[PDB]
Amino acid sequence: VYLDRKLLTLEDKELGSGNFGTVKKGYYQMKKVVKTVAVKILKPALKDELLAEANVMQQLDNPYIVRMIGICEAESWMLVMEMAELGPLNKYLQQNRHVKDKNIIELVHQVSMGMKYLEESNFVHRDLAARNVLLVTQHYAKISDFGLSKALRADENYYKAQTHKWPVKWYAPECINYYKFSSKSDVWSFGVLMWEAFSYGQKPYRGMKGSEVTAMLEKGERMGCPAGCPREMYDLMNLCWTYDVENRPGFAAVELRLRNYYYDVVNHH
Ligand SMILES: Cn1ccc2c(-c3nc4c(-n5cc(N[C@@H]6CCOC[C@@H]6N)cn5)ccnc4[nH]3)cccc21
Repeated sequence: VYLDRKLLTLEDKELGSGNFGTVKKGYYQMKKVVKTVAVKILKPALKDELLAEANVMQQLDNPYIVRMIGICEAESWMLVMEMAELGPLNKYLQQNRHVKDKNIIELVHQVSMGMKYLEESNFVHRDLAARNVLLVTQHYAKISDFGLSKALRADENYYKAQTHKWPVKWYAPECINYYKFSSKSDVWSFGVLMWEAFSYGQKPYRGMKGSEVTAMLEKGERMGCPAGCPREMYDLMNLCWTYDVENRPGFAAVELRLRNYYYDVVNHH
């Protein structure tokens, strides 16, 4: 869990940043090999958030979730993860506009497999967006960014937030109206992630305020079908955006629909 600072080498340049601080590339020296790593470096509330994020990630073991190597307390608090070299999914698709439809289905199906595992494990992600999916290769995606994640109580199917910055354009109506977060609210966010991927990393609800997004959803309106997106995939996005939590599908149903459609496209090609 606790790593040795003497075995960690950090690069000067930063990969990216957030409200927590920066993300940098590094190397962790093992006995016979060296591990390339991605490190979150903090800029009392942020320290507690990083320790809680590390506590969630250490409990997870799935091919489609980023692996945490450990934590280190040096000049600042650090969260060390296994490196996914190609970076965030939204940026990759903005820079590689020729990625084929079959390849987009493959990647979003991998995200649904990671989420099916998280649902089975009774954890809620609470920040599922394309910026938080990292690419190992052009054909292998992993979920990261567990800073808002929660382990559900044994007697409850949801997490209740006490006081509302939130990524509002990815949040379900019950999150906004009742501050209730469940695996089904993560399904709503997964629908927005699908729209971002098929739109090659474009931002959802372009040019709209948070209050204007609420009014749109209340009228029963939803974002349109991205250019070149198959009807079957747009139908699935719309099912993820079921207003009533009770009638919205869970990740077992979403993953099965994606798996069957992916195989249909593979065997047709
Ligand atoms: C531009 N850029 C931004 C990141 C990145 C990387 C890269 N980040 C990695 C990473 N994590 C990055 C975050 N949080 C950041 C916050 C800023 O927005 C993007 C992410 N959501 C959490 N885990 C885990 C494992 N491997 C990673 N590899 C590689 C190459 C380029 C990169």
